[PDB]
Amino acid sequence: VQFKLVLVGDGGTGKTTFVKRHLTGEFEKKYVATLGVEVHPLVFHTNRGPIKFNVWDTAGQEKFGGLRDGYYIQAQCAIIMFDVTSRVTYKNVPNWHRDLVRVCENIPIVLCGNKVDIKDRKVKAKSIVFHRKKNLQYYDISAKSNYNFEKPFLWLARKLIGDPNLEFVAMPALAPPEAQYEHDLEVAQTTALPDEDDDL
Amino acid sequence: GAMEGILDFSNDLDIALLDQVVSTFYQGSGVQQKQAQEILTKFQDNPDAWQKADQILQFSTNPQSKFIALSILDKLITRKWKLLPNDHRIGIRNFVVGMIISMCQDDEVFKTQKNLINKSDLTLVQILKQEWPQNWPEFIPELIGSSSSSVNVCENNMIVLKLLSEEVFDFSAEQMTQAKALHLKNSMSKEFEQIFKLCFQVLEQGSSSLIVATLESLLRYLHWIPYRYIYETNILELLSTKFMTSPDTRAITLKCLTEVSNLKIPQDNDLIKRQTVLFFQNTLQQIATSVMPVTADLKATYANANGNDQSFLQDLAMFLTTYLARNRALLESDESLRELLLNAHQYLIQLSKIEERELFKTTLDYWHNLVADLFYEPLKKHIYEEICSQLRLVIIENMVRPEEVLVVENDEGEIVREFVKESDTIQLYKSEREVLVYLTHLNVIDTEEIMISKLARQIDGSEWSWHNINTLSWAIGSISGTMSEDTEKRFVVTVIKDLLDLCVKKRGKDNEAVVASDIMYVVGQYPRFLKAHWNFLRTVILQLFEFMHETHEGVQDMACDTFIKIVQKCKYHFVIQQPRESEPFIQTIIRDIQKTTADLQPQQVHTFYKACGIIISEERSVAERNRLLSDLMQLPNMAWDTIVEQSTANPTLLDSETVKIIANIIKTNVAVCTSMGADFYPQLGHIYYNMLQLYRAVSSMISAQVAAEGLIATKTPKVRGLRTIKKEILKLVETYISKARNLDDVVKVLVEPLLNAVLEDYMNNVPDARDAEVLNCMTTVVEKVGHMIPQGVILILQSVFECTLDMINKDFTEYPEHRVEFYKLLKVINEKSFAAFLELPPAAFKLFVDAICWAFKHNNRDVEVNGLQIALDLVKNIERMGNVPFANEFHKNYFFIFVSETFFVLTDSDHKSGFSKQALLLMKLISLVYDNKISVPLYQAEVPQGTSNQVYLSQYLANMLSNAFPHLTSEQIASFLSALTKQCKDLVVFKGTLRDFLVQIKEVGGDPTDYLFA
Amino acid sequence: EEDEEVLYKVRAKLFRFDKDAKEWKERGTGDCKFLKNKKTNKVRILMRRDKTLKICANHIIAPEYTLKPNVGSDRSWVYACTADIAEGEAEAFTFAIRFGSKENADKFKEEFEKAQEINKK
Ligand SMILES: *[C@H](CC(=O)O)[C@H](C)[C@@H](O)/C=C/C(=C\[C@H](C)C/C=C/C(C)=C/[C@@H](C)C(=O)[C@@H](C)[C@H](O)[C@@H](C)C/C(C)=C/C(=O)O)CC
Ligand SMILES: Nc1nc2c(ncn2[C@@H]2O[C@H](COP(=O)(O)OP(=O)(O)NP(=O)(O)O)[C@@H](O)[C@H]2O)c(=O)[nH]1
Ligand SMILES: [Cl-]
Ligand SMILES: [Cl-]
Ligand SMILES: [Cl-]
Ligand SMILES: [Mg+2]
Repeated sequence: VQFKLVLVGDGGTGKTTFVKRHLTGEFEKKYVATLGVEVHPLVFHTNRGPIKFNVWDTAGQEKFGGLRDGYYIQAQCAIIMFDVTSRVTYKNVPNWHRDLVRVCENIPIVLCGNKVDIKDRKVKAKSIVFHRKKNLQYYDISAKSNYNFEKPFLWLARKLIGDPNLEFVAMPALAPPEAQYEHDLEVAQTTALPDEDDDL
Repeated sequence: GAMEGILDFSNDLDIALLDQVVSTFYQGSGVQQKQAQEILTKFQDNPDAWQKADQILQFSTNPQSKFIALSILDKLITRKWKLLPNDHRIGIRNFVVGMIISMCQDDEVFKTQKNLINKSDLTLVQILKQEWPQNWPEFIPELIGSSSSSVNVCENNMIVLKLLSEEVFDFSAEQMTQAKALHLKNSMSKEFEQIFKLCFQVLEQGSSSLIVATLESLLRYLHWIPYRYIYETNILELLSTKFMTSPDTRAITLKCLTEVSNLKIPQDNDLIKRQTVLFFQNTLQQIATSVMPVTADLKATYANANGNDQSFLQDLAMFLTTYLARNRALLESDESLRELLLNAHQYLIQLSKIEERELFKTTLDYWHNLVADLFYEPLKKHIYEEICSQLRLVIIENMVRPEEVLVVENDEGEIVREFVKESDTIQLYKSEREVLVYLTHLNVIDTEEIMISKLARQIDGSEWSWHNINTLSWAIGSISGTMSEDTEKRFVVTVIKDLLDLCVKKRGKDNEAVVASDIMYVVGQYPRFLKAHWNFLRTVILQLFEFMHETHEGVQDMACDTFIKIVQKCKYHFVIQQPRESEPFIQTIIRDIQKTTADLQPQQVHTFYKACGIIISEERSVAERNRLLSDLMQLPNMAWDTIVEQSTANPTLLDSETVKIIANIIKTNVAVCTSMGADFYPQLGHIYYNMLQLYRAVSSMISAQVAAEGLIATKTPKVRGLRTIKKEILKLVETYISKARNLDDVVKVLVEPLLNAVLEDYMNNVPDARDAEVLNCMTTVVEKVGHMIPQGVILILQSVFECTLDMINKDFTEYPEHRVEFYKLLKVINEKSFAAFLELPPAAFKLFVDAICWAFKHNNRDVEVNGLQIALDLVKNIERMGNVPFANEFHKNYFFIFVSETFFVLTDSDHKSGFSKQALLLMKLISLVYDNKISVPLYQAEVPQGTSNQVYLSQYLANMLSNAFPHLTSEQIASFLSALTKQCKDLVVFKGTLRDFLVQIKEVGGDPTDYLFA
Repeated sequence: EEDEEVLYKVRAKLFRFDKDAKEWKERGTGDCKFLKNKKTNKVRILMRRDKTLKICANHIIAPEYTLKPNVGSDRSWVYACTADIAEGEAEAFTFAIRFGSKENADKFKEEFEKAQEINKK
């Protein structure tokens, strides 16, 4: 019951961080550049049943680009990512779109403006209009704050299943079951938790 | 494993094995897909890999294999084409053309392998960019001829032309030199007449797939082609009628027609005007008859999302808004065109009702455009009276939540404080306000009537809902300013009376929260009213004070924000003694501050205090102001005084509860200082010396704790708490100095003890224990009084320069705050107190230069930008010194370092964001030599005697470039430097030459004459 | 969830300790719930992520578990869990869980221990 999703955009825009957050819930602080592509299954539970995205997280750095447009072959949907604190990333959005739609002629695509958590935004709301003529859905997002993080997938799923009333639903919770750990616990207590200045 | 064999080139390529590996990557999963992926990437990267292409195309049974083959060629063509022997060029061209021909003739292939054919076409187009027309003159005539023989070939040819037009006109700026872009554009222009003829014929002789392809090509042509091709042919009729009727062609046609609505068009041509009318008229007629009438529920349709309905409605919105924005005046004067004008707008109305935010923004942009024109252009607004009336309704009923309204409804049906700011609706609200404001002005009676009566339908309960009262309330607040004071007066009265009624009736905590949020929003939006109605104002503020005791956290928080929002505009009325009042209201607020703020969180308490400070600064009598300040600070100052005793008796504020108290005291001071600025000074005086003592004590605690517990201690709540004290102290001083009017006192009283308290502490702490805020504080200090304290500037540098540099020079990521503040500090010092750098020992001055170049290697814009600016300012600073030994020695030591380092980041493709300022800096450095502003030889007798710096610079640069980019020819390099040097006074030309160089370094065989572009 | 009484609910952020790497990684943010089975009287922790509603914690509040402090925080607990099935198959984790406030952290611990005594019966 699965769909190939290609994820494209300039290096540093937060593609891989965005996926990881969806995969495991973690926020990866470090920038480790993707090498070619990284494929990752990602399931969502919906009122129309479960939907499976096979996420192809591609490299943004030219030098690490691997097969490039080769990755887009038979993609069924896409996400174009930019960084609202980096104007050049937005400038490049038409280049990523061009390369993408040349291979994938008729697919639903979300434009995403990442890193809106950052105080000093550079790509103004007002400027973001590229999506209009190209029939892309647009969302301000933050992989760090989780602001609108679910939106691209909810939309894509509505489009691909052909049901605008599709919702994410709660996966039924099966009843859970009923000594080196002492060393391991200590290490954990004494390792500080990140972002202690967050609201949660 | 088995798969790795394709990487061994000494053996023949096992095609079957290739296909397995490709299949494994595309259709596999897990570890095997990953391995396959790596193999294919390696294969692809092999610079001989292209030699295998023909073979793969021939014997492969796997389309993805062939795709990858083509990507390999593409890379070859785009980067090393001219490096190849002539035979290999022809050979590649032939099997590419041949493949395309062959795939187009087999119907099944043509039908089922569209991706491969497309990839093939693009690959051809790449060959053209290199070879066409100079070495392929007949390609267009042969393309045209071939088209007549087959529907498949013809259709494919359109794909090729589309791609060509894209590559040449739409995407060439970043990918080609100015000269090459001009060459290809010209070439396409010179042959378009025949291209168009083919395009037109096909469109008249109406195969749908062919027609669609042809139309897609047209969309691209429309970007650049002369207008006469559009207007002096029958093509407009075809697009606006024939191609609108069938849905297979409608989408593209509409997009073509949108582009047409943007063509280059004579303003005084009656006939062309007529045609621009006709195509609109036709198009709207087809919509009405073939798609949906003007009365249709587009909101419903969109929401159902059948077929391609959403994209169609999107494209329609785009068509209508683009056209009308440009041409609506053509429909405004002729009576016979009125219906059409209004119908067009009625469609837009219907479109505006759709629940899609991005789409709504598109239409909202148009409305704004309309209304702004109706506001100024005479005899126009009456035409649109009905449209506008309907529009008022749409907007009022779709007002998005203002940033100020802190309550929202949860999934459980509960009205609660928002978790986060709805950052994505800020701009939407503004835009909605703007349009609505304009609409109100256009007809104030209608707007008021709509609102008053909607509000009535809430009271009596007929239309009552949270959504409905909210949107209304928001709309009401948003039109503040639109009315005359007098009308506004009456208007506001009616509204408040009703909201008050509504409050009385709608009980329960959820309802109450909603009605509260809305009343606060409205009242905060109408200060003018408030200023005129003291009794009312007073009663509002007291009610806000009650809300400060609300258990409902949303209401409470909003009460604080509204209080300050109100004060920000009405502060004057709080500071004077009102008629029939015993005291100025500020007195009353201060007296009862402990009560009022009892249930507030500290940050809210601070906001409250900040607000009071705004009021107090209205009092311009010094004696009376200082007295109010004193009164306001009474509680924090007494808490303070008692702590200063206990603390000085025994440094063991180890108690965490005391730590929070201290922090909040200082935070309160910060809050008041922020609003009072220069007026804060007497209060600053009360606490200053003890504050700096406290800074010292806390600093010792932190260090003691680190010593006793290790670096981990810095993560503990205790130590974080202690640092907060230090940070807030630094903040208070920063805030005050940034606003100070009396600089003499800052220097004489504030600065020496500050420096004494903070510099050595920063210097002598371990890296992890150092506050970036010190750097930030120091920047403000240098910024404001740096000129007056040259020795102090020295002291700052000595204390923070090297030790900070050593923190941030191992990588680009660690200590990100320090990094940013460090370069802001150096920036301001370089600007305001350059002498401080002159006094540095040579070793340190070298580090400074290093520090600068390290800055522009950051991708981090915050660091990068300051890096470049410093470099530029530094050069200016040196230049300004004139022919003196320091300036001389500087150039001898560092000129080329700056030149080379700037070139490096220009050329590495990892610093694209800094291009402009990089260019500027480079231009300055070159111009310095070009203008003989360097008194000494930049060489040493490594070159002949009396050799100009001009001649040497070129030599240095050629050699540098030659070695850095060995694939370039000597003439390419020479040509490039000639252009660049000659152009060192014209930044825009100079930048163009730089860009041209960036293109040429990515390929082989770049034409040196390209640098003659002019 | 149908056959279960909600004894306690608090908004939390949950972390798991990666041992291989030497770091805490976030596992989810949302409502952490204490659920009591009406039929077995057993009490579990059930936490789901916001928006996605994906389960990030699903384990019995075992009597043997102990809430320990973290060196970095006064509003968090850490404890070793031996049977969490959020990801699917039963797995051992060292969890950390942070709250909006110290009050909230303290209220959780108390409830946590009350639940433990229930699971004892
Ligand atoms: C529910 C109230 C309830 O149960 O009755 C809501 C949530 C209230 O808690 C919120 C109240 C707020 C503001 C009020 C608007 C402030 C009260 C003002 C008031 C009664 C002022 C008096 C002095 C008037 O002037 C009255 C008598 C007069 O009728 C006014 C309202 C009209 C005017 C000003 C006529 C004029 O010409 O001046 C939340 C901020
Ligand atoms: N502040 C903030 N940082 C983010 C956000 N998303 C990602 N980042 C940060 O941005 C950096 C790059 O993230 P990454 O996922 O590698 O981006 P990428 O597009 O995959 N890069 P590449 O294309 O090279 O693989 C990381 O330091 C990451 O922590 C966000 O929403 N906010
Ligand atoms: Cl293919
Ligand atoms: Cl005022
Ligand atoms: Cl040469
Ligand atoms: Mg990545």
